Amino acid sequence: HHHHHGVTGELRRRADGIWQRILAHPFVAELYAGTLPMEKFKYYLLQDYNYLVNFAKALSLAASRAPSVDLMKTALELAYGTVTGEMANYEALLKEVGLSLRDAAEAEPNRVNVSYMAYLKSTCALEGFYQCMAALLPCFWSYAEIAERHGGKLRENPVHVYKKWASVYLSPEYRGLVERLRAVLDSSGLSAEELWPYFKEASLYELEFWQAAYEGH
Amino acid sequence: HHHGVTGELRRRADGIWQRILAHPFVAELYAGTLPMEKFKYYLLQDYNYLVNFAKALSLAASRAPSVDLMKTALELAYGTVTGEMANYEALLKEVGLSLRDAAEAEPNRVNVSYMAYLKSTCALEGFYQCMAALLPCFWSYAEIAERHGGKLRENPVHVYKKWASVYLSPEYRGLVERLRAVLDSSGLSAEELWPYFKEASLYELEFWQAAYEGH
Amino acid sequence: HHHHHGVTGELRRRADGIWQRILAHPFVAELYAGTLPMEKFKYYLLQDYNYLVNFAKALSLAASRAPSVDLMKTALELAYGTVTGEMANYEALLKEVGLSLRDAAEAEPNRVNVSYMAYLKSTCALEGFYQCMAALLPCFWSYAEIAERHGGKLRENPVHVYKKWASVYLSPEYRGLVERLRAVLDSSGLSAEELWPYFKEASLYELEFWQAAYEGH
Amino acid sequence: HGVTGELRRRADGIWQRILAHPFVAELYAGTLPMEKFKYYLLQDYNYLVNFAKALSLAASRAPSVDLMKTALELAYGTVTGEMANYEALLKEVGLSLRDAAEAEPNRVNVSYMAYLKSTCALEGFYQCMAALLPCFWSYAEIAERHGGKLRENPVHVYKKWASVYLSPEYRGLVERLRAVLDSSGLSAEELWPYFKEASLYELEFWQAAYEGH
Ligand SMILES: Cc1ncc(CO)c(N)n1
Ligand SMILES: Cc1ncc(CO)c(N)n1
Ligand SMILES: Cc1ncc(CO)c(N)n1
Ligand SMILES: Cc1ncc(CO)c(N)n1
Repeated sequence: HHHHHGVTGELRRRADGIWQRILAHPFVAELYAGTLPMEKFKYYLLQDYNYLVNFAKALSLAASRAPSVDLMKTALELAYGTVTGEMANYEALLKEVGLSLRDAAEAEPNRVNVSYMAYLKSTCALEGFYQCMAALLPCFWSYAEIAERHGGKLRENPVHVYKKWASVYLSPEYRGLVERLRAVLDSSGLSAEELWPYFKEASLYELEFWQAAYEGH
Repeated sequence: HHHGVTGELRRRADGIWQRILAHPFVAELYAGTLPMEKFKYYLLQDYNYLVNFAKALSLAASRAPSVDLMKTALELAYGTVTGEMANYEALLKEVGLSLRDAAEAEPNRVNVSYMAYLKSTCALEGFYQCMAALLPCFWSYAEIAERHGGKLRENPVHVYKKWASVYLSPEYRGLVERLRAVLDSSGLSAEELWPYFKEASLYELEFWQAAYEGH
Repeated sequence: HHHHHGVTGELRRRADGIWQRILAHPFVAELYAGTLPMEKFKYYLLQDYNYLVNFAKALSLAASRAPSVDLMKTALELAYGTVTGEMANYEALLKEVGLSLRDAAEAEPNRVNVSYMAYLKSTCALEGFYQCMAALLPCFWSYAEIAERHGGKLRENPVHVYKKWASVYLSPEYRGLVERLRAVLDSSGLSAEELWPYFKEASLYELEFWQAAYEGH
Repeated sequence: HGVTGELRRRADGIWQRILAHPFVAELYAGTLPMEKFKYYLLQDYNYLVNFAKALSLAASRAPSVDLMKTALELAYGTVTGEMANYEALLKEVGLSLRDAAEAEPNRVNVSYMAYLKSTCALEGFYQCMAALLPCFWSYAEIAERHGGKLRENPVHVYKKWASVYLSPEYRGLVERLRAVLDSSGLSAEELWPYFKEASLYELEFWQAAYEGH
């Protein structure tokens, strides 16, 4: 309840309907429980890796237009940090699961992936810096909160790769990317209302992305 | 209309295009049986589209690899403010909707996605790849007209007929024709351009469906 | 006197130092007087078409993120109304002087040209829409004011091409362009201070451009 | 040896002027007046910010995941490497980040920053890299040439400034950027105009910093 401090708290609360569906999504619950079929995870990894590449490009775009040096530093940190944290982890997860980077490059993105990646890049290439951040926040934050909610099931999760995947989102370093991004938005000088459309769309794509990964769309 | 790279693209997208061509929204629209509320809903959505479409052409224009290609991109763009957009401005007014209503209409999810796809592409990808993403949007509407044009003669609704007149017009067809020749002169293969032509085509299908369900 | 009004008037008056140097530049005075050596004009035409081409692209970029349909409609007009006007005539100015569009494509831009074109494109790709307009205004406005100042010497100007060149910048269609550009900025709600850096740099480039054209750089 | 070697050789006339520039020679020797260094730090810090933005743009358009990573590592390594140093240098010399934000860029700086951002937002990825290479590489080579004068350079800040360009980590950014270009699939000739313009700006930038513009 105390995360509901400022602008970003307001945004999170407005998206509660969406986020509760994300938090309660069967893909998520199964993944953390250890019951998710490995083929679905494989399919998810292929899709999500492509999303991360394009997510890094989106951060790059936002960085190209940061209204201050510090803000530019934050976006770059989020971008290199995405390559150095998540993507490195994914690269290793693919390898352990018998998928190559070439397989990744050859995996066709599903429709939601195309649309979501498009939305983030479009926004980050054309909208105000803080609007971009608002569009990028749900991606970062939802994954942390998902972890914060289903973390307990990991101790009973028999699958090693699912646990390794989840470890990033429980890590203080990842929660710090989240905290840092929220701090940027809470001090942006802009209202929750101005930021809402961006935060909302991205949140809706996060829900469709999990669904798409669940039904191997 | 199957003689070069764009013909190759069209034929590879046949599965998708046939679904578009046979979509109930389209058939009803040309037949004159489409409920006015669905048309209104469609007009609101499509304006936001066209505005963003214009921006996409602008972006593509911004890095045409030749003056000619830029001049082209740029015409299609301005010609989208005074060509399709002008028309739509009237069509709305006749239906009792203001530009303000247009500005206030929330785009549906497909519209957001599609607009994002075109702008994203046009801001980032090679000029020809952008054109390949933009072609289905232009061409499908011409072909839709080429297919359902006959029903207009029996179509009792004036606004639907006025809407359709643009896509039957030689000026629109020529636009389409020129756009193809740009691509067919690109010197790139179909498979290089396929992904872009495909996605856009898929969006066109989802757009009609979204307009049909009042999404 | 009545170009003293609002934000753009403020900008003009701050750039007075720079603008008076432009308005009194020998290239300009000789061009209107009819004394400018044809070779310098030819050189100028080669450079300036490359400019106009890139100017068009810059408008296109600004258009790409106009914050309103009206503002966008404008940008798009200038960008196309630059292929349609200025660029169209220039094509005739060159043909008359025995230079082809191919010659234009092959003319290497001088360093100022490169720099200026880069500045406009860079700005229009990255900066706020109004900031872009502020960068673009000097280019438009200086040429009108140059005409407003040296227009009288045209009746005594024996060179037809120079007079044809000048006719655009005396035309109500061009002068109005400037008027609309100014009103766009004057209604922005942005201060002079915020727009100054962009107006200034462009103005400095206009001065260097004339100098470069004068010395055959 | 490869495409980038070809580029360097073609720009030899320009680079020898950069390598022999009095600003550079004085900076490494320790004879550069502190006011000129201060003036340079203000200008160059602004340049590095915009240089990072340029790399960001080029990254947004990398034709491969790996290429996107390289640009990203260059951009971020520019923040955490060179920019962090300049921040320490500015502070040690009594200049704030605010002073930096308020410093008006000189004409060459505006033009050079514009060139890089223009290119990186609109040209092919490898053309961008060709535009960015001279910036990175010239500084390494300058260091490679004037490094010896440092041992006896009495000025600490000049030495600290130079330390980055002698460092294996900075040379690695350079080597990695060359390798990207050497295997780009493109000719020296296609890349030349970009490498050249940047090189010419590097020379004007030093001159501008020397004359206090
Ligand atoms: C679709 C998606 N959203 C968010 C994340 C976490 O940044 C991810 N890896 N993938
Ligand atoms: C969605 C859509 N596609 C194409 C056109 C015609 O360019 C249009 N008006 N709307
Ligand atoms: C350099 C220059 N500036 C302005 C104009 C007028 O837009 C022009 N034609 N050339
Ligand atoms: C002007 C300039 N060129 C190159 C470097 C090295 O990246 C720098 N810091 N500044």
